[PDB]
Amino acid sequence: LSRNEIIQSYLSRQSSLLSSSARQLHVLVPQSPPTDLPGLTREVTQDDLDRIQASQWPGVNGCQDTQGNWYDWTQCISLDPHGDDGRLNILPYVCLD
Amino acid sequence: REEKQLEASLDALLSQVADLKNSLGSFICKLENEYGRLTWPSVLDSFALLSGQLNTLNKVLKHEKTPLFRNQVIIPLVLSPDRDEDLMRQTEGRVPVFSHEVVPDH
Amino acid sequence: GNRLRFQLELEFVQCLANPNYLNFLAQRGYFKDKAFVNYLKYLLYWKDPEYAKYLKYPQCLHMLELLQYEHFRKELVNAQCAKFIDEQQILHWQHYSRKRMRLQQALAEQQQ
Amino acid sequence: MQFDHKKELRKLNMSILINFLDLLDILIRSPGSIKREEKLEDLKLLFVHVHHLINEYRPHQARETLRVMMEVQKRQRLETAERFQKHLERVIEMIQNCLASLPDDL
Amino acid sequence: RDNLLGISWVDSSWIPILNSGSVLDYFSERSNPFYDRTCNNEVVKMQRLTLEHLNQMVGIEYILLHAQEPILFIIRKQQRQSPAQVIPLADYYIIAGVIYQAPDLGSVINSRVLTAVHGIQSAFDEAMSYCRYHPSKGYWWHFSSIFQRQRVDALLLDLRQKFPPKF
Amino acid sequence: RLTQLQDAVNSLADQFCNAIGVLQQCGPPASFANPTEEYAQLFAALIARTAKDIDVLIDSLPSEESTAALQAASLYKLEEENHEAATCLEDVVYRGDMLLEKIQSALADIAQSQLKT
Amino acid sequence: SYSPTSPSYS
Amino acid sequence: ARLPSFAIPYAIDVLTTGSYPRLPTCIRDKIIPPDPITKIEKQATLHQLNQILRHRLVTTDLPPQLANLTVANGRVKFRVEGEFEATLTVMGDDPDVPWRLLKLEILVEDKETGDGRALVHSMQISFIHQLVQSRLFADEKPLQD
Amino acid sequence: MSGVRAVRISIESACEKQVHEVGLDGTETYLPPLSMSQNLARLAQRIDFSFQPSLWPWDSVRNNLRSALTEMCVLYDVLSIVRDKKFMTLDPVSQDALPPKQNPQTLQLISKKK
Amino acid sequence: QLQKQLKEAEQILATAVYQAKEKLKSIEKARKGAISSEEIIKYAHRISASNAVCAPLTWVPGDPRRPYPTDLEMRSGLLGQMNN
Repeated sequence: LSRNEIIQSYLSRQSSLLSSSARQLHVLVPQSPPTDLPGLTREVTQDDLDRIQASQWPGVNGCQDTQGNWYDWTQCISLDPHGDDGRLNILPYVCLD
Repeated sequence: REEKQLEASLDALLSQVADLKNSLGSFICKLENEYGRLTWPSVLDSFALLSGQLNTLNKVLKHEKTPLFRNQVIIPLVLSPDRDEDLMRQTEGRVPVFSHEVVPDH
Repeated sequence: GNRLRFQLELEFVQCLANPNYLNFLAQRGYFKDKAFVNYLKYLLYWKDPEYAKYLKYPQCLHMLELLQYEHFRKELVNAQCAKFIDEQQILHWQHYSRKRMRLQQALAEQQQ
Repeated sequence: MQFDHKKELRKLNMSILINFLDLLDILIRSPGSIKREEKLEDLKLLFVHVHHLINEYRPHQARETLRVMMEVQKRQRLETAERFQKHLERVIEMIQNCLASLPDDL
Repeated sequence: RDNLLGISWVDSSWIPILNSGSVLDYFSERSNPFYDRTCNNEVVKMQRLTLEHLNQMVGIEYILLHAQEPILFIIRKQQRQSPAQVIPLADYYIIAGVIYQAPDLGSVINSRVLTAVHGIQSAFDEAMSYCRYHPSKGYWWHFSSIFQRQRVDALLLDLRQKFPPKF
Repeated sequence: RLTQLQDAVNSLADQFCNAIGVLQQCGPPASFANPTEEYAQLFAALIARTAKDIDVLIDSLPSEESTAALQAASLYKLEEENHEAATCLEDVVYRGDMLLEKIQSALADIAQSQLKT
Repeated sequence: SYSPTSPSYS
Repeated sequence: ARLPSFAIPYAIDVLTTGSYPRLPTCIRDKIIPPDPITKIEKQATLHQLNQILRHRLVTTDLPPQLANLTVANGRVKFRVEGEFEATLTVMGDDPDVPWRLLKLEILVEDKETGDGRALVHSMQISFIHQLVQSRLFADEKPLQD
Repeated sequence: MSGVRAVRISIESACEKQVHEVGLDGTETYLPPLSMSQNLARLAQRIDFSFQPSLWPWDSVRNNLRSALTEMCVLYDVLSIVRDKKFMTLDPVSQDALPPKQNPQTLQLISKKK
Repeated sequence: QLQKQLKEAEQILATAVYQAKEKLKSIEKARKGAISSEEIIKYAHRISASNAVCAPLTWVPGDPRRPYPTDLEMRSGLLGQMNN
């Protein structure tokens, strides 16, 4: 368990950084006081069903991001939260093949 | 001394096995290439000669003042999943790349 | 009782998904008996959803279908057969998962 | 039961970080306290909830991704129907032009 | 206990935790057909420590012979009459955490010849059953050229030259 | 995105255990080193990054405007529309099959005439 | 080196 | 406590049907031989081949001196009444598939010269067959050739 | 969520691409070309016009002889692998096959008889 | 030329309607397919709770986690235990 060799330690940094990874960060989403079923008691409201299918809903159907680019659940978001060349890589939600 | 004699007996056994194998192979290949026209006298002519001569020779070799075979033991040394082009050539195509399955199997 | 029958049959069908056990049964000569093919034909009741609801290891069902072709049981007595089938199974499994993950990650990193 | 799944997930993220800072305050001030055992239980409970919400966003990742799945299949069926409709129109136009050229040549 | 050559014994937990130091322990897990309680390595474990005690004592001492780090670990069973006196009894080889007994160069060959020739004998009996004979007919189983062909072959070559093949 | 969020939360817990196990096991002794200080800065930065990433995946993750009610309504509408689309597409295939049958017989007759001449 | 290979050795 | 991917469609496939569409099919391709088509299929495929042969014939310039052709549900049966009997057929797509001669029966059958026999060695017939087949396999202009 | 109501949700089989063959060290293979227009000619190839070569008679004999040959060959391979010290051994552990019975006489007798 | 064009059109129609028939076949499987979603979620959790549906994050060529009930699980498994 001694490890601590400069080489052994250097491998640890690369492996850990790879798994993890001007703002280009997602738009802040605030409080959600009316939830569609329990919070607003608006179960089966037809506008909500229409909005989810085609309209852009910030958190039900996608992630807004900054710079305006809209990323849907199936798509993968590439963003750069740190001020460095390396960019965080959001992957897909539906991941539907 | 007895090791030299043991090796000589081993080589003789190898020769016998090789001959028997060759005979069997030729026989089945000939059966498949002839199929028809083959008749009972010829089929009996081939089965009997090959099997009898080779088997009698093997038993005779095993029992003529040769080293005691129950003494020696075979225990695998190195196994490497590496591709080998020499064991494939040496064993004439079967048993390539001495893997883990092959030692319990053989 | 019928409960013990159900439990033993479930365990046996889930165990059939093992190529090692299949090669075991094929070498021991259980497949050559005309009783085992009728038992397999009876075992097809697991295809129903109410019965498939209790199957923890689902990989068996498809395999079971192959056992009905009457050429799968004549072969598979070889150990190379179990070798190859388990190889392809684990390869499909692990490669599908990790390859989807790695492809997504590598494409996201390269496009940036 | 207000059960917002994004507000409470952000709350649980911030609660996990602040309880880690309070565990650092335990390790600074009084390591022999009883509370650290509670603390080493406490954020565990928090971590359980952060998984338990996103799973519930997983019979929903299921039901919601399932929802998108069915919509995508319906869209693909509509696209195939449109392609057939367009292909049929192209075929009818081809037949009409070929027929005119037959009698026009006549 | 029927045939020690035809038995294999294993255990999954000990498999990942296996190293040159632990091979003897794996053989020693007990309830292992190859090894025995009578062996002194077991008497030592009953007592405290293990060192040159196998040389002070001179009896049944299972000892590692050859070792490959990942899987291959060969063990040898010795019977000592005195220090610096070793008599080899048998060899048990462990491949992939699976223990087998090393086959004798001769018991293996005897079984091998027996199976091959038994197969040949079944085939022979079956072949003898089918053959049927009559003196008039000869043998059977229980299951040319009109010589006008030289001109035909000349015509074939002629049409070959006339109509060339365009594969 | 969900498996990414799960792996990000687990990486947060792993960075917690790694940060304490590093910054307690290794340190300069005392006075009544610089590599350890660098390690502390790097670990704090990584934990802060992971937190920001989890928030972005979550600010993103579904709004509680689903998981019930709208799910059932949407699946029922999708079933109805799947039925009607299947009917429409099978009608289109019927039209195409009639057209293909007509053109197939329309030729066969051309071939019969050309062979009879 | 050479751990038993469930998937083939790379 | 974390789930993996939540199965996505694997659970749906088992419940909806049963034929596992995952892993490799090479199992069945290498171990299980394919089942042959029944006579109903035979007739339908031979009728499709009849239509394809009609198209190929109306496109190809069939020789006008004889060209006695009958679809025979699978073979054009090109047979001059007293001189030769060939059976040409296609193997697939009309643009570039070659032909298959299949039969090379010789019609010259005299009962005054050849009694209780043909008129030429079968081996020579098969040689001419393979020669003309390789010649037609070039997709030149075969009906005339 | 407090009492989720399950409705009749229909899902289509996810058969967009199949992995006919899976190779080692990754390398996915998508053999399935998903065609029919050519599949008709592919099936026409199967159609007739007129398990080894014939292999209806003497199949048992053929297989038996093949198996005997294979055992012979395996023994020869092991003997050739002992012929050298390449991945093998031959250490003669001074042992003694001790048969605690009159097995020999009885076996000989029965064998000769049959 | 007309005949050739007609044949090409026929081939197009054929492929199109064959694909339409494939879609119809999917629809016929789908009709019987409709079932409870909760049931689908429960079955997915059942098949995915262990290392069966998804390969584990750290699953290299050498793992006790197998696509089958191993051999120790078989040794305590009802099957042969009760047959004994």
